[PDB]
Amino acid sequence: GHMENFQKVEKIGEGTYGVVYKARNKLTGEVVALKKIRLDTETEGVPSTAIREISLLKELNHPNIVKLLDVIHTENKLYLVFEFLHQDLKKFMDASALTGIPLPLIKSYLFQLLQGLAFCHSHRVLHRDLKPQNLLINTEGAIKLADFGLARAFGVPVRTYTHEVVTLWYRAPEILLGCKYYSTAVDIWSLGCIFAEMVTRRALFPGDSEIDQLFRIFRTLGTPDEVVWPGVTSMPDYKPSFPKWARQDFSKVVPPLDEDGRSLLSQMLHYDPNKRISAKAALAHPFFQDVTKPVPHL
Amino acid sequence: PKTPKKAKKL
Amino acid sequence: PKTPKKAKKL
Amino acid sequence: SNEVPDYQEDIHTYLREMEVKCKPKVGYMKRQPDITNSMRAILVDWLVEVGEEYKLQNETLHLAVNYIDRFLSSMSVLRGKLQLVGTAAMLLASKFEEIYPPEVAEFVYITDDTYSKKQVLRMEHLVLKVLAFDLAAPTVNQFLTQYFLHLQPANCKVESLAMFLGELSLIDADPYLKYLPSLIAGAAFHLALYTVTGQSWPESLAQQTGYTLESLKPCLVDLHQTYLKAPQHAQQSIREKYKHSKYHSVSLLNPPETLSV
Ligand SMILES: Nc1ncnc2c1ncn2[C@@H]1O[C@H](COP(=O)(O)OP(=O)(O)O)[C@@H](O)[C@H]1O
Ligand SMILES: [Cl-]
Ligand SMILES: [Mg+2]
Ligand SMILES: [Mg+2]
Repeated sequence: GHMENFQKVEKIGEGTYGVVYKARNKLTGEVVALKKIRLDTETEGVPSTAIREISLLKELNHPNIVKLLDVIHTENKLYLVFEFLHQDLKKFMDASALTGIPLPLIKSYLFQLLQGLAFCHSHRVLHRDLKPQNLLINTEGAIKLADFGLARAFGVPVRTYTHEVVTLWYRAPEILLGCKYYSTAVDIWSLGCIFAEMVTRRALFPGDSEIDQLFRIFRTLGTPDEVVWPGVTSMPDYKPSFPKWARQDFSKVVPPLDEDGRSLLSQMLHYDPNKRISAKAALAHPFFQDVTKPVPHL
Repeated sequence: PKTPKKAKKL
Repeated sequence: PKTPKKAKKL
Repeated sequence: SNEVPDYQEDIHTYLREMEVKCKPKVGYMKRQPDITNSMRAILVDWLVEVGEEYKLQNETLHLAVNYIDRFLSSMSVLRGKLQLVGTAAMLLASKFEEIYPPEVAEFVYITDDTYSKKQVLRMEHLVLKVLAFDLAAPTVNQFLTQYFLHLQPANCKVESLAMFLGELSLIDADPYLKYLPSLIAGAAFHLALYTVTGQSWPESLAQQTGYTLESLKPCLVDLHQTYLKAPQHAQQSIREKYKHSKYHSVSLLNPPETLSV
């Protein structure tokens, strides 16, 4: 319906860009998520983030991507109506921090995230803000990519896009080091971080500044050099004075993971964007041979 | 951290 | 980006 | 970053599917009571100059033209409002495509206060409503970009020339509205390649696109004429733009006399 046909049930989300309510259609009873966007305080019209989010979501019809159901555009207000999902992965991880997420469920979620992401990339969309709070789970075992406010249509080949992309902890090294070009690999990096986070119940690289983030990565994966990453010493923010740390053994990093899991994770956190595994290839990894769709305990 | 914002241009 | 130059009514 | 191989084919296939949906009506101008192809040409040529003033991407220009043709395909517009539609389209294309879109006040300024901020913003709303927010259109630009990958090693002069030819197609609705962006891109690429190196549309592209050099012919004949008559055309913003060394001054190159093809 319209403004008047929705009953607001509660504020369920706040973010950099949107005011989000759980609401119900008074006429059909359907429960939805309402993302409110003020054009007010807006003397520039419809925000580019909303313009990209809406236009890209309309092209992204997939089981593992949140559904945009309606757009209500008025003089002062812009409302995005989404299907409602039970909760985000962040809330689920916190509720699971004591016990842990069962490995079969971690595998199912990653498999589904890769399917959503590979769908995006195949439709020339970069997400650019993959983090647990932007991933939505339902009660039946599904997980979906949400929050396309930072998303972008990309060209082949790629152009220089926005430097300020991705929440810090999930930000890829090519971005931190200041490459002008970046691509699909930045989404894979984020997913790798999220994988490791599900397994260990902790953020993999919780930096508190750009250089702290970069060193946390170096301390874990080893300081990159021209051999593992040709060109790295030429990046705009690279400094020859960076400490040279050695790579840690992954059994020390993600103890609970078997050889296949460690293999896949290492490939998702490859330094060189050109060799970092793609969503599509990741889906073919032996790690997923036995994948099922378990229900989470909510 | 929060989602980052575009640096001001000029 | 922006490097304004001139103003025309068509 | 530099590598693009995994989703390359998927993206090309997807774009080929989008282009036959995000399509404007070939002869929609006959049904406009007050505006003509000549007015459209003047509008686009102006938008080229605007894009230069503000250092907007070529993609942004192609997108704006796409929006304009789709909007005019279903809305009657009086001549005195045509520039307002074009301004709103450029603003929207900028918001979609640019890192730094110019602000609305700046757009009002380059029309020389012909319209108010309120009008531009209200028009933005109307265009969004009429296009149903479907802004992620495929353009001649996107197809060229992919085609360029078949050039090894890369040839910057060929790329600038192809872009130049692609941009000239935007000015004249007759006859270019009747060709899909992928086909225009194909004829442009072949024509640029041929002019600069004497080589022809590659079999690898023919395979990928399904277009043989024969299927390019009709469009290629038109594009060749357009190229030959460019110095004569009433609209000159594109030639001026591509005289710059930024684009290897390709608009100063002489077209080939014949194609023998
Ligand atoms: N469809 C939805 N169903 C349930 N919760 C949602 C939905 N969309 C968003 N949320 C919640 O609202 C929060 C903000 O949503 P998001 O669209 O990511 O806003 P922002 O752009 O402000 O981050 C999310 O972290 C999520 O927890
Ligand atoms: Cl999060
Ligand atoms: Mg979010
Ligand atoms: Mg967001």
